[PDB]
Amino acid sequence: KVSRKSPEYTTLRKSCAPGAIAIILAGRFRGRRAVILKQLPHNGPLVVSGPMKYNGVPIRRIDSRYVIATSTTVDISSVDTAPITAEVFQRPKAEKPKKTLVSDARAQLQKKIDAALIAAIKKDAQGKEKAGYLRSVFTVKPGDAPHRWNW
Amino acid sequence: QTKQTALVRVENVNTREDATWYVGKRVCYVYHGKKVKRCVRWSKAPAR
Amino acid sequence: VKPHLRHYQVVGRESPSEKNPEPTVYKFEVFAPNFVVAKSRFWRMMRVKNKVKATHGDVLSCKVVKDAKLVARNYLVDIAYYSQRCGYTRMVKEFRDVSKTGAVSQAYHDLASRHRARYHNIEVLNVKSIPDHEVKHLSIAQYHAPNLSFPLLQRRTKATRKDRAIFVKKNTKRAVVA
Amino acid sequence: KSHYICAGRLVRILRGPRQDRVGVIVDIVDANRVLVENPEDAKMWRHVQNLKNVEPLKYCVSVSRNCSAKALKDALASSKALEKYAKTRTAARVEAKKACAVSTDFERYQLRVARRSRAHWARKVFDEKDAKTPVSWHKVALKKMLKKAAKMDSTEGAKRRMQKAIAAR
RNA sequence: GGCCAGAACCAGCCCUACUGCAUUAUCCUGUCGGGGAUCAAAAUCCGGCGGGCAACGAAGUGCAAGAAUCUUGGGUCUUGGUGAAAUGAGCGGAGUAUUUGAGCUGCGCACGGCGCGCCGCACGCACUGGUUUCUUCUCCGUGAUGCUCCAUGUUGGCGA
RNA sequence: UAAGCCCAAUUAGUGAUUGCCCAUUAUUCCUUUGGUAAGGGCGGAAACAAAUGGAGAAAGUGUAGCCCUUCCGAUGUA
RNA sequence: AUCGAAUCGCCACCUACAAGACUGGAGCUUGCUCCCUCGAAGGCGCCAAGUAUAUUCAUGAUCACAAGACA
Ligand SMILES: [K+]
Ligand SMILES: [K+]
Ligand SMILES: [Mg+2]
Ligand SMILES: [Mg+2]
Ligand SMILES: [Mg+2]
Ligand SMILES: [Mg+2]
Ligand SMILES: [Mg+2]
Ligand SMILES: [Mg+2]
Ligand SMILES: [Mg+2]
Ligand code: NA
Ligand code: NA
Ligand SMILES: [Zn+2]
Repeated sequence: KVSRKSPEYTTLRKSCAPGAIAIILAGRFRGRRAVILKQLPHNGPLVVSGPMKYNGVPIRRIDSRYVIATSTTVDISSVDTAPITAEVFQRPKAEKPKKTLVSDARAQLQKKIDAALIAAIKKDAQGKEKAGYLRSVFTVKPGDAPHRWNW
Repeated sequence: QTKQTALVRVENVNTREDATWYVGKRVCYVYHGKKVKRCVRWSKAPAR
Repeated sequence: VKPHLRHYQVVGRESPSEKNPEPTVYKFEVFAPNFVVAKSRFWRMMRVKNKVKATHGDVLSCKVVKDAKLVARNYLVDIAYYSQRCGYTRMVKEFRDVSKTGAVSQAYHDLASRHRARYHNIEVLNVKSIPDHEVKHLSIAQYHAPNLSFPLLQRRTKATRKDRAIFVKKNTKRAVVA
Repeated sequence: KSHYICAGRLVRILRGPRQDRVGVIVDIVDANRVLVENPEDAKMWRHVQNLKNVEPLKYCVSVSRNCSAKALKDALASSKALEKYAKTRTAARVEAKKACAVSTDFERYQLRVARRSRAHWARKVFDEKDAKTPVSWHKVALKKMLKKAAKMDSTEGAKRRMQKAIAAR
């Protein structure tokens, strides 16, 4: 029913729902657990901000194919997630030719989102255990059979 | 032999059902040459 | 495993004509892997006994007789097999099984192993469940004892297929290579 | 001693669709087959099992060959074979295997921290005991070296070297 | 960028997950008797009689047409594309209807059992019968005034 | 406790009738080539300069084949 | 010192032995009963030296040999 050209159209699988906890399978933060916040419009990539305080993962977009969305979720209806738009990750063109540099607006968005995400985790009955879950690092051990596991 | 198709044995994968789970997954063979040649993020990440 | 031979009843007759306005109807019991083989055996028996060919006959029915409830029984199987050296040899054997099809399938396996007789040279004359007191072979009657008990010795227990391993530590269950 | 295949013997199914289920021998067909049934299990109606696929347990209920379903159920409930089996370690191991098989990533994390917590506290208790009664390699090595070291250090020259090079520090 | 790579969708194919009709009687039960074997039973086994659905994850028995749309399966580095004529149950509009099947039943005729028309009819044929109790989506829509070929995405890497 | 011989199965008394591996074979897709080949188009429709949508369009056995669509065959000594 | 490399689980609890017609231990009734540590785990390691009051992680911008690797 929804138009395929609309920003609201999506095909994302159900497991990668907002609030779910995802395992990062690739990139700089491989093996880290993170929290799925939203999907960018036009069937875009997911946006994960598994709190940087817990594991160092900032507000970053990631393709859903490079993540394992576990069945363990967190109610994040209290998180706004509205200011996280496609414009946040856009970058100006570079013309023809040590603490990390983060723009002030990006820093404020990270501050507000993480604070609300942490508060929602605290509100959870298993929040302290889930906070430790977010700190845990996933790795493939000798003898592991990931193809046989439930997630 | 037909070299266009490779056969890979993966540890802890001993059933056909187990191998079905890995269909479509990315596979990488790592080796080294003699000289340092161009790679991904050659300019962005010189440490690579 | 479930038996490889199914119990078939084939009802057929010679096609009606002017010389035989109401041909006799014949009923046949056969243990065949499928109904096509069952009909083939029926028409062979009609040709050799009643002088009726398949090209001049009708198959009224060809249906499987279901097995009864699985009960440890003794089956008397009257069977015969052909060989070039000895012609037709007929024997009456007893088997321990839970069904007619299992007992007949066991008899066919026994004939193949101990006499090199294939399916198409074997004729099953009869098969029926018999009481304990009518069993003559001690190898069969030894299972009629009210207190039959024995250990399980010299058994090769293979692990489940998912957990099977190539190299395992000597006195542990840890799979080094699996 | 090994448990015999007899009428009433309780068995566990080793492999197949009924893997790790319990039944009663009920009847013996031949040297290779039996007729297993368990009223309390949903999938364990009376069926034929090969003797290579069954593990004879230690419990035997008092039934006759080819007994009725009611007679088997009464004998099983009276003998308390299933209740007695549930308390053993093998039954707990079988149940724990299913828990691991259906576990999620969160449950795997919970087991990992629980095992590590036990591992940490085992190290604490071992250290407390090993300080008093030396059993580890380093404490044993220290306890053997201590007597000779004290004799080697109780000399005037040892005192001078110790004091001079310590006050220098 | 006419290079490398990853995700998206579109069409076509290629693999699958989801199953209904018929059949079952040498069968299933209860009971009496026999027969059996026990310390005593029970069971295997044979008859008479009374009931029947071993029952849809009963049977490994015959045939299966179950719209990957509802309910977002996998693959396509084994195809071509990013809308340069998207013929779609899939795209666009319009309306809560349409008639497929299943149940339940009217008349006639066929069909089966009994010897003239009587009984039955599993529900066959015609009335495109009726009841809508359950189950469905339904209808309409774009010629080339394009003879032919080529030319229209997204995200990074590399290239200033 | 065959990796031998005879028989019988396809993950097994559970609930149905395709275990797996190898062809210059089969099906299907792309390309070439040749047909006893099958069809369509070929009376330039209109409009459109550069600075800043394009190009072609041959009445044809055979060419860089007039163009397009479609179907079938394709090895081979003398 | 060329030299950039492929390898990706550590241990001072496995790293001793032997038997699968049967080695946790008894009884006699010899296949059953009873006792036990109940006969189906080598220990750790997988991100707070431990299960809590925590804590710097980004701009390496969405995959790319882990851009590091003395556990
Ligand atoms: K041609
Ligand atoms: K010409
Ligand atoms: Mg012992
Ligand atoms: Mg369907
Ligand atoms: Mg529509
Ligand atoms: Mg293009
Ligand atoms: Mg099966
Ligand atoms: Mg030629
Ligand atoms: Mg590297
Ligand atoms: Na070819
Ligand atoms: Na061709
Ligand atoms: Zn017993």
